Amino acid sequence: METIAKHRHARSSAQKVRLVADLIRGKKVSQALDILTYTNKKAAVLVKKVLESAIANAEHNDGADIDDLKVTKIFVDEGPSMKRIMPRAKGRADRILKRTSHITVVVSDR
Amino acid sequence: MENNSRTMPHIRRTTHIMKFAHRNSFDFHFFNAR
Amino acid sequence: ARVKRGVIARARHKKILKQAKGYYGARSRVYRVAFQAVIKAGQYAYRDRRQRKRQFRQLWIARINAAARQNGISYSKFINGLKKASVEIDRKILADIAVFDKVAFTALVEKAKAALA
Amino acid sequence: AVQQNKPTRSKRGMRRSHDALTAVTSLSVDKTSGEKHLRHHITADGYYRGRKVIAK
Amino acid sequence: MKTFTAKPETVKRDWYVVDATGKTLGRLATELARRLRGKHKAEYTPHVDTGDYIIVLNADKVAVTGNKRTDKVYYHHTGHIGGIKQATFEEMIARRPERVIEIAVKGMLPKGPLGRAMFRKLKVYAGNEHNHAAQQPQVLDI
Amino acid sequence: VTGSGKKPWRQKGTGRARSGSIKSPIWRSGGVTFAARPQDHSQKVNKKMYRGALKSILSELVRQDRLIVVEKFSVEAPKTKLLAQKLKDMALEDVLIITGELDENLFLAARNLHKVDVRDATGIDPVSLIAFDKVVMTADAVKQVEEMLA
RNA sequence: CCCCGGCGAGGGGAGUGAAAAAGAACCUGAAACCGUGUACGUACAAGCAGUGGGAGCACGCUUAGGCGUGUGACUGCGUAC
RNA sequence: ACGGGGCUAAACCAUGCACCGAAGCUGCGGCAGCGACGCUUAUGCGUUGUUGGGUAGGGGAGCGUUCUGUAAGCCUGCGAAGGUGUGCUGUGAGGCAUGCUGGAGGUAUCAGAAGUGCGAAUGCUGACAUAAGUAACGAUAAAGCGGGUGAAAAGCCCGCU
Ligand SMILES: NCCC[C@H](N)C(=O)O
Ligand SMILES: [K+]
Ligand SMILES: [K+]
Ligand SMILES: [K+]
Ligand SMILES: [K+]
Ligand SMILES: [K+]
Ligand SMILES: [K+]
Ligand SMILES: [K+]
Ligand SMILES: [K+]
Ligand SMILES: [K+]
Ligand SMILES: [Mg+2]
Ligand SMILES: [Mg+2]
Ligand SMILES: [Mg+2]
Ligand SMILES: [Mg+2]
Ligand SMILES: [Mg+2]
Ligand SMILES: [Mg+2]
Ligand SMILES: [Mg+2]
Ligand SMILES: [Mg+2]
Ligand SMILES: [Mg+2]
Ligand SMILES: [Mg+2]
Ligand SMILES: [Mg+2]
Ligand SMILES: [Mg+2]
Ligand SMILES: [Mg+2]
Ligand SMILES: [Mg+2]
Ligand SMILES: [Mg+2]
Ligand SMILES: [Mg+2]
Ligand SMILES: [Mg+2]
Ligand SMILES: [Mg+2]
Ligand SMILES: [Mg+2]
Ligand SMILES: [Mg+2]
Ligand SMILES: [Mg+2]
Ligand SMILES: [Mg+2]
Ligand SMILES: [Mg+2]
Ligand SMILES: [Mg+2]
Ligand SMILES: [Mg+2]
Ligand SMILES: [Mg+2]
Ligand SMILES: [Mg+2]
Ligand SMILES: [Mg+2]
Ligand SMILES: [Mg+2]
Ligand SMILES: [Mg+2]
Ligand SMILES: [Mg+2]
Ligand SMILES: [Mg+2]
Ligand SMILES: [Mg+2]
Ligand SMILES: [Mg+2]
Ligand SMILES: [Mg+2]
Repeated sequence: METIAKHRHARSSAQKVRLVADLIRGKKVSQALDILTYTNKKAAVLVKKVLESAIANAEHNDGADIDDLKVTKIFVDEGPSMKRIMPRAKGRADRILKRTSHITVVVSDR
Repeated sequence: MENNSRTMPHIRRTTHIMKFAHRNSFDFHFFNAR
Repeated sequence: ARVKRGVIARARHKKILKQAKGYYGARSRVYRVAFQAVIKAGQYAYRDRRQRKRQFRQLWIARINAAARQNGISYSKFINGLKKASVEIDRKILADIAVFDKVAFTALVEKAKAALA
Repeated sequence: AVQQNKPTRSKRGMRRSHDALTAVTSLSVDKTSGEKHLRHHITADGYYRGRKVIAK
Repeated sequence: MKTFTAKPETVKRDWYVVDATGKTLGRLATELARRLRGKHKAEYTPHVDTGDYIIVLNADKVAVTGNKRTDKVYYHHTGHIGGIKQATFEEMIARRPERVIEIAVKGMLPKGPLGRAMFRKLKVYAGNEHNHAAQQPQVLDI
Repeated sequence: VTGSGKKPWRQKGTGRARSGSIKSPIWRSGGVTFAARPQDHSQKVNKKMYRGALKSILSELVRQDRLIVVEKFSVEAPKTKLLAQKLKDMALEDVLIITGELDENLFLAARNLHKVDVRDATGIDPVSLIAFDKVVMTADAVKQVEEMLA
């Protein structure tokens, strides 16, 4: 049985989180957690808390065992963007996008 | 004057930005086809 | 009597993009580029219904020319000989016998060599 | 200087074919505590190469 | 019924050996380009390589008519500016004589991926000996 | 449209398509290009064409067995139940009743029957002679239509 | 109400409801645009990227075979609106 | 300064017979316009001759959309409109059937009326791309360490420089 945990509206762009999500796709969750511990990215902190939550959902809500779970699916989607105004020279105004993302981790023992 | 701009409400006279002959770096030697 | 356009305009755009499947990039996604690519595919398809009839006759003639020279005669003397012997087989069947029945092609060559001599 | 044509999503993914991260391959195991750590770094308990080096 | 097309997994290719001693350069090269392409077979298909393998011996003894032995000039450019280079027919024969037949045959072949694969079946040697005896090439006195 | 006549930006220099009004029909919230007025849709019919059309419709009601002539058609009290019982005694469901001059027992009793219109002989019109299945005229109503139609 | 988490944000269960992919960023939920999975192609190859021909592979059929769908090596022609 | 390879003919002149070559012509199948004659029409069919590149522009004939009548009718919670696939069909604009989604509307036929069809106007409004994870992070007066708090401290608090 699969088990999903998600972080919606995570304050980072999807391109920055997708670099970290490509490291742990298909790995055992024991191995995937220690890859995330020694990756020096802010997105590695965000993906680790979603993976830790998918692990705990599978033990509690699904009765699984920890030593057989693998990261079957992991994908990052784009969330809504927050529009901000940035003053430039000579009266110019630019528009700042503050991109968010939806992280989804699926752990399965099969 | 541009009095109801919603993209840039803070400014009314903007052709010092994109019109080349109204920029502060315009030199009249660029107009040599005379 | 105010008419809105949303249902009609969407069905017209969806009809063009269905004909643009398989095309590269914006040619299968973007209506302004796909409509332009569907029309150019229609001018090519009209033109190549005429060129299909030229390209197959060109292929049949080169295969008859190869199989006739395996029997000691050129194309232009083999066609003249079959016209003198009043054989009305066309180039599509002659190029087919040349591949699949090489003995029956030899019988046609000796028929054409006989009418010339 | 600016583009004359919009580059495609194909050309964008080709440029990003060198942007991939490399994973750390071998965490060591400290020979007294059994804790994982980076090579030539102390553990999170402050052991290094078998002994308590940082009493924190 | 649709017209036959040759399928590349079931194409019969044969091996031949040609002696180029005293032959005219261009009249030998047109027959070479016919058989490398496959124009002599009834199974000819314009997008399938249905040709033959040809060994050419004595490439340094090919003949040309007229004053072409000193007047035929071979040009190429190197890619650097001012880098146009020339060589006469006799300078090509004295330095690398297998290139004279290879250049003439390459200009008579189709241009593209298929014509580059037709060129690969041409084996040119400057002397009387080859080492393709395991392929059993048949003597083609053209 | 509410708004001023101020030019939104200047004619030359901003790198952008020229404008003269915020109320232009090209713009969102702008005017309608050929915005409508209240109009009169009534047509003229010649008197002889109106009377010639009625005689053709009446001739088709005689031909297509849709015209019924009685001598008496009224009810006795202004009750809807009386007329509904009367019409199903005649196998009439959807019917136009044309009488000589109108009784108010009959006019009140058919106000609630949606398939039944009661008219007098001068208030006929060409559409209700076609829109109802059967047409019942009293015998004194028929002679008034003849003098109306010459 | 229980669980992960910072007594967070966010989520997974449970429960309500006809429906929760009706969960308050809430009816329906198109397109541009951005991803994950699968089949096929692609690292000796030159151009409006299609069209005509066409091998191979994969998946469905149904047979004493060769049709359907997807992909498209190679090749003729071809300079958008 | 043959399109190239190449050519002593694969060049030039004269004569001759073959063949290739176009959407030209012929063959087979189909559609339409304008004439002529007729199984007889009631305005359609049959036979025959001929015609069918097209801008500006003139003439003819249709499709579809919203609203009104026909309609207190007909279809629809045994699933309407809309959305998304597939199959069939017409010369075309299009039409019909059906799987999934959706959850309450839709509308034949023959007429009537138009805010009736969009890719362009440096069109207008909203959404989303590209350059690109690039430039930059606002005075070159400057920071270093210990302790505390905290899920987490280069930037907060305390202390010493
Ligand atoms: N008088 C000064 C007005 C300033 C205004 N924001 C402008 O850009 O004109
Ligand atoms: K005003
Ligand atoms: K819903
Ligand atoms: K959504
Ligand atoms: K979508
Ligand atoms: K092609
Ligand atoms: K539906
Ligand atoms: K536009
Ligand atoms: K970007
Ligand atoms: K600074
Ligand atoms: Mg600045
Ligand atoms: Mg300022
Ligand atoms: Mg501009
Ligand atoms: Mg308005
Ligand atoms: Mg009057
Ligand atoms: Mg009523
Ligand atoms: Mg529930
Ligand atoms: Mg229910
Ligand atoms: Mg509702
Ligand atoms: Mg919704
Ligand atoms: Mg969606
Ligand atoms: Mg390759
Ligand atoms: Mg090479
Ligand atoms: Mg030429
Ligand atoms: Mg001929
Ligand atoms: Mg032709
Ligand atoms: Mg023709
Ligand atoms: Mg013709
Ligand atoms: Mg015409
Ligand atoms: Mg014509
Ligand atoms: Mg209606
Ligand atoms: Mg509708
Ligand atoms: Mg459907
Ligand atoms: Mg309009
Ligand atoms: Mg549009
Ligand atoms: Mg236009
Ligand atoms: Mg909006
Ligand atoms: Mg908005
Ligand atoms: Mg932008
Ligand atoms: Mg750059
Ligand atoms: Mg740089
Ligand atoms: Mg920098
Ligand atoms: Mg600063
Ligand atoms: Mg410090
Ligand atoms: Mg400190």
